Amino acid sequence: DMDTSFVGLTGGQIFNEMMSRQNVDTVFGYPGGAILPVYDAIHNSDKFNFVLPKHEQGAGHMAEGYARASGKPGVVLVTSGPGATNVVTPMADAFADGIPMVVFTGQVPTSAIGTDAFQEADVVGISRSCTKWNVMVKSVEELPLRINEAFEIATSGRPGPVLVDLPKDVTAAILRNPIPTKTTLPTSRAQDEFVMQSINKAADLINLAKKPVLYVGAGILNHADGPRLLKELSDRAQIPVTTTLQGLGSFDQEDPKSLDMLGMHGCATANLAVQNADLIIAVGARFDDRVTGNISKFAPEARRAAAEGRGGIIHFEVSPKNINKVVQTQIAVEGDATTNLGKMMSKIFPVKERSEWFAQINKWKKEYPYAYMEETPGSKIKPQTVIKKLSKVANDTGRHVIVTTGVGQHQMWAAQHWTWRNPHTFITSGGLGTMGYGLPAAIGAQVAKPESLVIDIDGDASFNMTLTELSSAVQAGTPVKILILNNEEQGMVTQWQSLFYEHRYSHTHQLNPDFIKLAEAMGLKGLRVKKQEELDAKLKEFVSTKGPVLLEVEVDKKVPVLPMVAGGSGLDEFINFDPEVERQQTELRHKRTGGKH
Amino acid sequence: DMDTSFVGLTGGQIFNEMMSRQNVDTVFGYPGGAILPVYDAIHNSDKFNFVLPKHEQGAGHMAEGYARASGKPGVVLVTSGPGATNVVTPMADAFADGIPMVVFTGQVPTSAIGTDAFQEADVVGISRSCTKWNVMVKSVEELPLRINEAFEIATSGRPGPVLVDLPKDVTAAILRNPIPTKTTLPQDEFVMQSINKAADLINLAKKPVLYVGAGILNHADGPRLLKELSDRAQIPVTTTLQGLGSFDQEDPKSLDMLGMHGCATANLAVQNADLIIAVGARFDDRVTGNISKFAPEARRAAAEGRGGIIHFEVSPKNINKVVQTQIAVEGDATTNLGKMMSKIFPVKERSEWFAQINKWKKEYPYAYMEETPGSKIKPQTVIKKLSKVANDTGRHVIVTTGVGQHQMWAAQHWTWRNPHTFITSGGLGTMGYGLPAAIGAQVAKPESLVIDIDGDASFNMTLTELSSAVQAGTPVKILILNNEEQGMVTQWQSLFYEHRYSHTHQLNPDFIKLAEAMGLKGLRVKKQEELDAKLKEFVSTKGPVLLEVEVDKKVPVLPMVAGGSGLDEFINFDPEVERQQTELRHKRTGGKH
Ligand SMILES: Cc1cc2nc3c(=O)[nH]c(=O)nc-3n(C[C@H](O)[C@H](O)[C@H](O)COP(=O)(O)OP(=O)(O)OC[C@H]3O[C@@H](n4cnc5c(N)ncnc54)[C@H](O)[C@@H]3O)c2cc1C
Ligand SMILES: Cc1cc2nc3c(=O)[nH]c(=O)nc-3n(C[C@H](O)[C@H](O)[C@H](O)COP(=O)(O)OP(=O)(O)OC[C@H]3O[C@@H](n4cnc5c(N)ncnc54)[C@H](O)[C@@H]3O)c2cc1C
Ligand SMILES: COC(=O)c1ccccc1S(=O)(=O)NC(=O)N(C)c1nc(C)nc(OC)n1
Ligand SMILES: COC(=O)c1ccccc1S(=O)(=O)NC(=O)N(C)c1nc(C)nc(OC)n1
Ligand SMILES: Cc1ncc(CNC(C)CS)c(N)n1
Ligand SMILES: CCN(C)Cc1cnc(C)nc1N
Ligand SMILES: CCCOP(=O)(O)OP(=O)(O)O
Ligand SMILES: CCCOP(=O)(O)OP(=O)(O)O
Ligand SMILES: [K+]
Ligand SMILES: [K+]
Ligand SMILES: [Mg+2]
Ligand SMILES: [Mg+2]
Repeated sequence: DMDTSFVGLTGGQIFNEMMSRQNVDTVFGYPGGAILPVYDAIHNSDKFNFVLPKHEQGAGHMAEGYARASGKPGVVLVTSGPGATNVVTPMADAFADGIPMVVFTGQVPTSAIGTDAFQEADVVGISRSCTKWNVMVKSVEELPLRINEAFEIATSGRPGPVLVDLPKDVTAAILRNPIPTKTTLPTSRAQDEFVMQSINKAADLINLAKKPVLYVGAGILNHADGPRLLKELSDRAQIPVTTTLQGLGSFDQEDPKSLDMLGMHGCATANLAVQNADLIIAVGARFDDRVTGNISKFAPEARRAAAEGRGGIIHFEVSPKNINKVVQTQIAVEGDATTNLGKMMSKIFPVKERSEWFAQINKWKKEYPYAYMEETPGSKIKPQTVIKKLSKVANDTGRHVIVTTGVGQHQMWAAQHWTWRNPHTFITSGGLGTMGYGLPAAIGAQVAKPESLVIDIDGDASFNMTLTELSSAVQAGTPVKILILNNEEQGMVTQWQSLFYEHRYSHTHQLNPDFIKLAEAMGLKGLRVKKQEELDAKLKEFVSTKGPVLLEVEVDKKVPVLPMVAGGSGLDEFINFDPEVERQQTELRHKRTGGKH
Repeated sequence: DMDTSFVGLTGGQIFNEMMSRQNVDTVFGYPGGAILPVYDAIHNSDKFNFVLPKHEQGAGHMAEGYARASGKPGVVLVTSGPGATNVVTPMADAFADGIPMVVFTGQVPTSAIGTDAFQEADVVGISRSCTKWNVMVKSVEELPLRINEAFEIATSGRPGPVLVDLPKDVTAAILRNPIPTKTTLPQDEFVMQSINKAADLINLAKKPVLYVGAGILNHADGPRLLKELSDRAQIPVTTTLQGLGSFDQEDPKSLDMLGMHGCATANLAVQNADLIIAVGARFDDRVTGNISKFAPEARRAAAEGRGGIIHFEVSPKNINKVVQTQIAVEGDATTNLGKMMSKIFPVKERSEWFAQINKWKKEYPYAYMEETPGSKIKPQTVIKKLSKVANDTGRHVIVTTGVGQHQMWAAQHWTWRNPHTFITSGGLGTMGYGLPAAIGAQVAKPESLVIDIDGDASFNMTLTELSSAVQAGTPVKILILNNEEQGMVTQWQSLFYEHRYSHTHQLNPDFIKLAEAMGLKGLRVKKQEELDAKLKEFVSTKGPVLLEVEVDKKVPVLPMVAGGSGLDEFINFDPEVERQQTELRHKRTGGKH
């Protein structure tokens, strides 16, 4: 069939029309010359809300935050050259964390491409490795098709970003030819039989397990029923649950079967359970190097069970690229995890109880809590204490709470000390680990959920990366609450410098501006707290302030995040907290640094 | 043959030594996990100074500014993943304007590459199109070699950016075996024939024009030899945006800047010239205008073998890429201009030519709507005043800018006479370049008065680097011409999109309170009567300082050549026309603008 309904419109107007067809209600971008034809077409358009940042990187991170909080793809619209290169980090970031995002970059006229034209860049070539797919629209006739392919690829399989390059002559051009109706409109029986066979094997293996553990990640959150079916399986088979950083919120941590987070900085109990389980059921997780520890030492008991045909590893993965990439698995259940958990449920034998397993796990829970050096008379506020208190204060409001963070120690403490209970409430950069993600992600998340209490638990160095977006929050009308755990250092780096480079802190201390005065200059309320006795009141004021507000908390310095598994250590070969050792290490630091730190 | 001076050292330590060998006195960077082995080796290093920004984009632009003012390559040292991708814009920018830069990016250990490792990115792939050359060091043995190739490449031919990916396990590795000493230490006829033919063609020239660009500035003797040739053969000189400062504009033979927003006189001379002598310029689309209508007289002079276009280009790829030339002199421009000088007859006069040119000079000056009682301050006026106030200081002045109208007005209304004093982003046109570039330049020339003439929107892009200026000890002077808009875009929206300002007005923070928060002095001026006093206080302030000047909004940059217009089909200023447009904008925007 042929469609003539677009004949007569410009590329920009067609773009405008395709947005509402793709159910897009929000667009994040920054205007420019090459992209003018599209902006003129979306001028005053009520098809969607437009959010304007101060920098394109901000638009990209806002879009990611928006996508993480809404489940819908984040749409970015920037110009050619510098406008496009400024979104590479956000794309690389979405690529690592599987975030759906469609990036539209204006380009110079097709007749100028390859002539080193003004503001011309080979964005398709540049974003090749950090997008699931990209393309340069060569004619207005193919604009609808490309847009549709972009949204489909970004939101299917493992979500991810895609880039569509838009030559100025294509968007300014008028469609003078009818186009295929298909290009304008947004399961083998053997395959299904094969998946079902996988599910049956997975079920049989699970019914055999004596010490099972559910290793859950971001994949379970890519379906509305994910958390529900996960809990059902957990309850039904009495299986303890541990999640990755990106899986936090998928399992109710108030549940006794919760093991909390695993990994480099995960709860020792979670790591021990994984190192001792006879069966690891990986659900929507990719065994990244921040989770497995020394891979040759990863899950010894599951490895032993496999050698004896009584266990091993089961993996519910949607992408073939991540199947058997890091570790050999016994059974790979291809496809959407939630969908496959639903099909397998009936084949799982209800389990009365696992007393020994749970008893062992409970001994660990008593022995390895997230211990740290708490406040003492006259001391500075402890960062971990701030998270604990804010978590309670925020939870007690009864509102829907969303948490975004920067990258570093504050990020890990937010992950460890916050009590996660709801899906899609923790938005953080994990794969690429982009400092500066906190503020813009929060702004985007707030646009997605106007009624939610959105908190950006940020670090001082991370915050500096993108602090210019503070005025954007005001202009966007997003009452975000910015929390800066200021230790006047790049904590995560100084930590590694403390542990592996004998306290030699090389250029890891940046000079911060007055955050409170900065906040006021940017248009929002600014609050500071440095005294222990004022923390509670300030957190209260912080959370109940009506518009956007920033709260800086001066926190102790050179405080390591523990437990910790690094180098060639196994998940069960972690460094635990020890007040005596911290005191000795502090003394050693003052000497080695010549009293500078 | 073999060398062992590095044996026993880590890749990081070797890196420290190599910086010394390459005579590097400044490194711009931001630490990270993957690049830790190197940061530990340069800890409290006496080999060079380190400048720390708040964002890697800042580091990149700081290194570009440094390179532009010192003539030395800018060295960047960042971590893997986000650290590397955050430097893509600066590399793309340096690639477009031909700026020497060596970007060192930490990378995850080689045993982790290709596994979607923590903070891993295909940096070599990402930066292929925006670097003259890049590589990933596979072993500490080849580290000295790669570093030497990088600096050599970044500084030869047309200067540009290069990237060297450093795997963590390589920089942490200790060199055990000795390495080749050669890897540890930092046709001619056809050219001569062209030099001779060029000389003759310049002799048969009756209406010659020197079209100079950034190339002339890539050699210490460039400006001097340019003046020599200009005086010797009495030839009027016009420069591109990147050429400003290579020719004294106080000289009667100065045509000023040409192009889209260049001086009308400059464009007319080019369109009527019988011989155009292109020196270190690439005929970009911001200079030529409608290529078909470019240099009509030179094309006719070429058809009659009595003129045309002579091009002094160092890069073969840029010869006959835009327009077909009659004579091409490959190699360094300055060098070839020196070997051609003698073969040039001293023209003692060019009355007819200079007469016509001066005729345009009188009718086509940089005219604009000047201030009137009770009106706002005009941006062009601020540029002219500051230009004078800065000069009266007597010290060396370097100027950086953001991207947009303020950038063009800075180029037109400032009197350029010194080389390497105008640092602006032209090829890629990166907003936010002003501040970090200034900081980089101030580091290169500690004694100079560095001024960043910025726009409000451009400033917002990288304003976080204000605190970096304070930490770096760079007393830069930040000037913000605030019209609360994206000038260049709104201008295009006014001219070509019926005054439909689609998202070109950003909400600005309080620049003065911002400056104070960042740790520097903040000054603001709204009244005409206070402009002069503020400008003086501005430049005479010791440390870093920011001065915001509220200027008239919706003021178009003129003259202008866009679309299918020839350089001679420019739009000139008219006071009555501006009043008409102002009334039309008001009607169309419902009084909003
Ligand atoms: C300072 C710092 C410290 C860190 N410390 C830790 C730590 O200690 N512990 C930790 O866990 N992480 C940590 N990380 C984060 C870490 O790098 C990884 O980003 C995170 O572990 C990845 O979790 P994930 O596998 O669950 O999600 P992803 O990386 O998003 O991987 C999801 C996986 O699920 C699959 N999948 C996706 N959608 C579906 C679907 N619908 N159906 C089935 N399968 C699907 C994917 O294709 C993929 O294989 C840290 C990061 C930083 C910046
Ligand atoms: C808002 C905006 C408006 C603009 N408006 C204008 C305008 O109106 N007019 C204008 O002129 N520009 C304008 N530009 C800038 C413009 O895009 C180009 O960046 C600039 O014209 C390029 O000048 P250039 O050719 O001299 O330098 P480059 O682009 O750096 O090109 C230099 C050329 O010299 C050659 N060369 C380099 N080194 C040597 C050497 N040692 N020996 C011999 N040859 C060498 C190069 O390889 C190349 O071909 C504008 C930019 C922006 C952001
Ligand atoms: C990025 O610009 C381009 O896309 C472009 C690139 C090369 C040649 C011709 C053009 S163009 O003639 O078709 N358009 C153009 O120059 N535009 C759209 C533009 N917009 C703005 C806001 N400023 C300037 O120039 C200073 N040019
Ligand atoms: C950037 O990280 C890497 O380069 C790396 C990447 C993949 C596997 C192993 C490593 S590593 O073990 O060799 N190093 C490492 O993890 N580093 C150097 C590191 N540095 C900092 C500052 N934080 C963290 O982790 C939270 N890791
Ligand atoms: C970094 C960046 N983003 C966007 C633009 C968009 N263009 C102009 C010239 C106008 S605001 C630019 N020049 N630089
Ligand atoms: C934990 C990492 N770190 C401080 C290095 C780093 C530098 N720059 C950016 C944008 N992100 C980062 N994660
Ligand atoms: C790992 C990044 C550095 O600094 P930041 O201040 O953002 O965080 P923290 O100091 O909490 O690790
Ligand atoms: C190129 C446009 C953007 O804005 P900016 O505020 O930097 O300046 P101008 O308004 O001078 O164009
Ligand atoms: K928790
Ligand atoms: K001038
Ligand atoms: Mg910090
Ligand atoms: Mg402006």
